[PDB]
Amino acid sequence: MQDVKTYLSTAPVLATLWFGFLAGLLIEINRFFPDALVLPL
Amino acid sequence: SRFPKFSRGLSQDPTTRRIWFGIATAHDFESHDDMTEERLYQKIFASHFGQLAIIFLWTSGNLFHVAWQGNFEAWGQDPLHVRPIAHAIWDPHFGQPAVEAFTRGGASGPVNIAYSGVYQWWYTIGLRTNQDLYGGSIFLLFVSALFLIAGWLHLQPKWKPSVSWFKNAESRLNHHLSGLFGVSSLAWTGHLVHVAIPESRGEHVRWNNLLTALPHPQGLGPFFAGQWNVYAQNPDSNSHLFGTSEGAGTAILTFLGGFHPQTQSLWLTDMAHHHLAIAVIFIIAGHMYRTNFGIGHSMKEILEAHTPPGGRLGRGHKGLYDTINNSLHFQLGLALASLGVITSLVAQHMYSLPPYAFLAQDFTTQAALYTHHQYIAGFIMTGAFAHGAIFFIRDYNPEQNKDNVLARMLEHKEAIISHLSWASLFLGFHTLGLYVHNDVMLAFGTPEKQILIEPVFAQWIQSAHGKALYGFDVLLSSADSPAFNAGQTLWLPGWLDAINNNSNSLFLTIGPGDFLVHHAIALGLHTTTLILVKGALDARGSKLMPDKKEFGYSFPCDGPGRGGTCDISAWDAFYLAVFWMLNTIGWVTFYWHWKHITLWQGNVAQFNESSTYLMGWLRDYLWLNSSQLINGYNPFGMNSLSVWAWMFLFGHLVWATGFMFLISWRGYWQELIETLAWAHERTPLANLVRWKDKPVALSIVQARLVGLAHFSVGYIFTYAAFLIASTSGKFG
Amino acid sequence: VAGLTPCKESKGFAKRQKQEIKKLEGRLKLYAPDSAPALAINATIEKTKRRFEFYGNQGLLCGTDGLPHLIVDGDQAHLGEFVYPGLVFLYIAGWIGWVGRAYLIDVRTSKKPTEKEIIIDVPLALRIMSKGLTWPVAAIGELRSGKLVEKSSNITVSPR
Amino acid sequence: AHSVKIYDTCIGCTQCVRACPTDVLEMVPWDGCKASQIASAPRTEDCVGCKRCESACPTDFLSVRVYLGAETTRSMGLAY
Amino acid sequence: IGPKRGSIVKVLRRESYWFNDTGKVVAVDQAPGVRYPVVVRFDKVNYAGVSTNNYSPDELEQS
Amino acid sequence: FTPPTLNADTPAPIFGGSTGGLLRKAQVEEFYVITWESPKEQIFEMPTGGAAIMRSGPNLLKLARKEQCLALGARLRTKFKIQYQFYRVFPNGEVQYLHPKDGVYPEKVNAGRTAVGVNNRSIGQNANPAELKFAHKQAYDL
Amino acid sequence: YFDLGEIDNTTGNWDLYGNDDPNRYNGFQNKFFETFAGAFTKRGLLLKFLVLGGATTIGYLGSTSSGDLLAIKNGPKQAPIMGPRGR
Amino acid sequence: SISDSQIIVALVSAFITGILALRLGKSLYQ
Amino acid sequence: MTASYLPSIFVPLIGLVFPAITMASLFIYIEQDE
Ligand code: CLA
Ligand code: CLA
Ligand SMILES: CC1=C(/C=C/C(C)=C/C=C/C(C)=C/C=C/C=C(C)/C=C/C=C(C)/C=C/C2=C(C)CCCC2(C)C)C(C)(C)CCC1
Ligand code: SF4
Repeated sequence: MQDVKTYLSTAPVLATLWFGFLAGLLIEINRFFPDALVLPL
Repeated sequence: SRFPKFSRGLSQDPTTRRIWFGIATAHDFESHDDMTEERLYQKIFASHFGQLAIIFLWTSGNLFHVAWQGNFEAWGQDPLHVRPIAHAIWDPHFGQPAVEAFTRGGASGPVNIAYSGVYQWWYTIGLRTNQDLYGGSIFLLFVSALFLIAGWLHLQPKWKPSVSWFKNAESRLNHHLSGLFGVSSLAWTGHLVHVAIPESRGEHVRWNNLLTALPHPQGLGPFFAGQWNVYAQNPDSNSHLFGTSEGAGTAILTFLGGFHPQTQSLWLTDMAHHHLAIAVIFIIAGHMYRTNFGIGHSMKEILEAHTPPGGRLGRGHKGLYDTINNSLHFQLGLALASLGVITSLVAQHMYSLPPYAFLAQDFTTQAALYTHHQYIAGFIMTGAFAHGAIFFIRDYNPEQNKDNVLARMLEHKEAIISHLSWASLFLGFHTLGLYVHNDVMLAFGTPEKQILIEPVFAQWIQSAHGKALYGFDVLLSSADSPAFNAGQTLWLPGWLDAINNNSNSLFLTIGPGDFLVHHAIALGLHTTTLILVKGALDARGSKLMPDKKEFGYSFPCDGPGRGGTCDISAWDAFYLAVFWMLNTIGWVTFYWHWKHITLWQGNVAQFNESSTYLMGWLRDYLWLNSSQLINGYNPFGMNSLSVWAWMFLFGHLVWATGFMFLISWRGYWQELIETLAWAHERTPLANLVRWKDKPVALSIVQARLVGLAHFSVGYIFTYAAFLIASTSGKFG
Repeated sequence: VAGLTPCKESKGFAKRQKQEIKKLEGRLKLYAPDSAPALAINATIEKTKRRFEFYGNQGLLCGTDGLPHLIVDGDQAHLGEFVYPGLVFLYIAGWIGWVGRAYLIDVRTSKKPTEKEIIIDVPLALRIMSKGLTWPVAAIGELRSGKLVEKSSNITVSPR
Repeated sequence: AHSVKIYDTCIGCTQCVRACPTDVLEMVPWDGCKASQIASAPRTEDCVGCKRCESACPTDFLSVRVYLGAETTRSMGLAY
Repeated sequence: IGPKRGSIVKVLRRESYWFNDTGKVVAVDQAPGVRYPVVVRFDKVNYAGVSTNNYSPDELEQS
Repeated sequence: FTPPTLNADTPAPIFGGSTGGLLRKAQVEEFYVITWESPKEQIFEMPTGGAAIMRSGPNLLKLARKEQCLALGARLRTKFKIQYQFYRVFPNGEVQYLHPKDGVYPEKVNAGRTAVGVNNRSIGQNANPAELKFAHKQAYDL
Repeated sequence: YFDLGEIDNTTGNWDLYGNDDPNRYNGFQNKFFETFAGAFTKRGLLLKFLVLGGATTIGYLGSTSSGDLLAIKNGPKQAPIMGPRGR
Repeated sequence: SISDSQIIVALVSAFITGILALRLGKSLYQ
Repeated sequence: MTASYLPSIFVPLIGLVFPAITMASLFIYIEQDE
């Protein structure tokens, strides 16, 4: 974890973990709030 | 001293490159050896005369072929149902179906149908018979012969003009604005009034009856007495048929605006007044600069005196008069920048405001005439930017331009390139993301989920022009504005009737697809401007290579060291932006041809539903209109579009052939030609034949130029064919 | 506005709702009514009917194509088409731009500044990704204090 | 043919000569560096123009500089 | 000669990659006749990958 | 330094023949002869393409380009500890000795050679092309 | 293989497939060809009458050709095809 | 329609123009 | 068409003879040693 977490903090893994979370969030926004063309707020 | 004789360094080249580069360095007169100022300007002056002679010997043969092999009189009898014939075809390779299929327009043999709008032009201007066009062809043969005599004359040492005559910018501007732009538009007005208006009204005015056929009922009396409104007294009515005396008026200079209701074209009385106005204002504007008589301006002191005192422009324009006057590439770049912005103003104002009789009804001719001036203008504008780059290498002196506006462009050049980069990236992500989003929503069965943006700024400008379709009702669409009440008795009864019509192309009804392709257009202009401003401002040097000015303009590279320096030159930025002008004007003319190809057959809803996503562009425009294009010749037979079906495939050859020069690079072909040279030098019966030029591969700049020119020839021939076969085979 | 009818009273927008359910109802005719693929098309129809009843209730403008058009000029009726989600976007996009700018300042004053960009220091990153919440007050605060922009004497400039 | 020019920023590191594949460059004595030697191009008519010397020059900006000018059978690299 | 060894200088040479960049002086040659005696080390490499370059004292200022 | 004379009696390496050798440029323009002294019978990579058995004594190799002599010469200077020299032979019979000119290789400095093509300024002090219009001189040769 | 006494033999100047036979025809065949091809010898003279003779011989059969010989002089033999929109 | 003799007038005037184009190209050479 | 036979004359000369005039005269000109 002095070097395992260093590998986990690298540029491709952190891009995979962020965009996995980012596309995971935007899909789950698009399930409970789908077809969103106009922001009502 | 072999060919080329203007460059000594290429004459000692023992390879084929000497043959090639001598063609391509032929007109780069300032790069020649033993070369001076006087020879530069006199060779450029005689080359201008040769260019004028070529233009007039071109027009003479485009008039001779209409007068000889074209049915100009038969098109004058019925301009709606007769195809205009360019010239006859004598091809030894035609079979009998090709002779029987290219015979159009009631001709005696196989002929080519003219899509250049020369019949509409010559009809509107006053030419009626074939004898008038033949006399014009002989007259312009004489004019081109006179320009050849004048070009030969100014290379003779008795009539050689000095560089001080050539760099006399004030006298050149006064005699250009007064003579070229003023007395020629006043000459025009004298034609349009003497000849073209009575030939629109049935009167046959020629040189034999020029001094007897009075253009007005009271001619030159009300002109010199001040009452000019007599020349706007009795205009042509809406029942006027073009070329006939019935329904016609007597006024020569009207201000009606709008269109002639039968031709859907501009009024010759309005264009006569237009030319009397751009003739008075150009002769008055030609008395501006100081030449010989004490009054006038010195432009050096105008540019010296135009310095903002806050120092935001530095020294302002001090030292710019000598910068333009000494640099021919600055003047040529300014001339090509203005020429591109007016060749595009030509293209935008001859489709929406058709100036020639029965030009709006002939659809494929209008399509050709828009695509012509938008491609000639996207090569003239890129030539302007390329000549700005050549100015910054071989003509820009940083000592003479010390802290002026031109030096300050180099001072903040990374800001300009980075902000053009931001604007191009913004337009690209947004236009591509919205088109790809609308593609996904039409793919996913939901057309309603598109991001469709109504272009309300340009729709507000159209309602500011007088379009009552959107209901903004601000000015010229509302009766409560002072601009409307200042215009409603003067020009707006013609203009509002022309702009509220939905069949013409005057300020068309735009939608979300128009918004999206206008951002495609802004992407194209912004990215082409990005590459070209980047080439012009990194012309002298950059952080990768600071001595780009000492390597010339069109040098290939600087070697594989320092990471790699491929396409580092400013010519290579011009090279990369020729692809961007081709893509830009391809998008522009795709939008034009599909907005009009749906207007002309009526269903504008096809464009209004399908232009917002790229599968509509691929399917309903590139695939749907190409139905009778590629069926121009079949196994079953061949049609009259067959030459346009071959020229389409021909474009797909040449364009793809350019890829051979743009992807594969030199040293592969150099080792290949080394093996070929061994094979020729060792083959029995063929070794006896020698080469004098050593066979080499195409050099790197030459390779980029040859691939670029092939790309451009294929690109202009694939679209000239598709555009002149998907409108002329399915008229409408 | 701009010659566009509202989508709640647009006959073309109601026509697209009619021909979308009818496309999905004909897809439902070849399945059993209690089957698993028929529940997906039944959920598709209720997703379609939720979508068309949401577009008409937001005051969307529908053209002659029966499609909702966005007015991006800044109309008081049309704020949620461009202005409201644009300010929502620029806050999020400025959050991305502020925590990436503040990370580079935090790793430029380090022992090996290039190893902190291939290997992103997550305790250093996550302590400023929270700090990107209040970024208009920190960007214009750095703009007013002069810390946002660098003077041109300390900026690498290519020669003329 | 090609004009190879040496500038006074050279440190005499000799690697422009070592990268030369047609024996153009040579190291002459000089008084402007620690190595007390600068490059020169006497056989610049034998220069192909490959700029291997510019790729091997560690001086920013380059001390050896090759300008592609008139090209002959030496600088085209032909064997026929 | 030179400003100082181990000092921070800013390059005024137009054609260098490190123009208007902070550099650290590692060696100044005191032998006469040397045109560019001050050896400046930079934290960033150029396109050739090196960070060591020789400049004259006229092309550097202390910053 | 007295230049070495081409003996034209030393023999060639044992080579089976190549198609990468002398074309008609050898016959009418020039060809290059490289001569070197060998310790023993070795095998070297031919710069025209192939492999040849080099002799135990002096060797003579005929090449078409000056780059083929350095590509061979730097190959037998790093892999082998062999000093080499080459020549330029013209079709009239004149042999022009080319490298090393002073007898010592150009990587090493010699006091006999002089500085030519050397500018006392840098690249940034080169003149602009706008102030050198229509002259035989250019921005670097002055 | 370098000699310094024969520069052509050490560079590749070899007649690889040549022959040194002086003659193999007879005098009757040789005198016929030089008599007939005697006005075709000079390059400047032969280039003049080949251009001028070649321009005439393509303009003759280009113009004297018939309908069956070439289809472009046959002309149309059917009704013309009318385009769309009445054009 | 134009006549046969008018084609002869055009071809001579183009040949005169072709001579004057040849004369300028000789002067542009020198 | 007024004169149908000038198509049959000028298209063979400007299409075949004139490139054979121009390219042969240029190839002489571009390979003159001078
Ligand atoms: C009244 C005097 C007079 C007039 C008529 C001109 C006329 C001209 N000069 Mg000149 N000049 C003069 C005196 C004069 N000059 C003086 C005193 C100076 C001394 C300093 C010069 C020195 C000068 C130089 C050194 C050069 C010229 C050149 C030219 C030509 C410009 C290029 C050209 O033909 O484009 C024609 C351009 C127009 C007709 C203007 C059109 C404007 C825009 C682009 C188009 C708008 C028109 C319209 C929309 C198109 C509709 C037509 C369409 C239907 C087909 C033109 C023939 C150049 C040239 O070509 O040399 C032979 C040249 O090299 N002149
Ligand atoms: C405008 C250019 C031009 C013109 C006028 C022609 C004309 C002709 N082509 Mg040709 N061609 C050309 C360009 C040209 N070609 C080019 C560019 C391509 C390459 C893509 C081709 C490829 C091509 C091939 C592959 C063939 C044709 C053939 C034909 C013939 C078809 C008519 C026929 O049935 O005659 C039938 C044949 C005859 C009546 C025989 C006449 C031969 C005469 C007598 C030759 C006399 C000597 C000659 C004039 C010397 C010329 C000197 C020099 C100054 C030009 C005709 C002679 C066909 C043919 O038969 O060629 C002869 C054929 O096989 N063409
Ligand atoms: C680099 C360089 C260069 C070049 C550049 C270029 C090429 C540019 C371009 C530019 C351009 C090409 C531009 C254009 C512009 C234009 C404009 C800017 C316009 C505007 C307009 C206006 C403003 C008007 C107004 C109005 C309107 C809008 C509406 C109504 C009417 C009116 C009229 C009022 C040169 C050569 C100089 C040289 C040096 C360097
Ligand atoms: S020769 Fe070609 S590959 Fe090599 S550096 Fe130049 S452009 Fe790049």
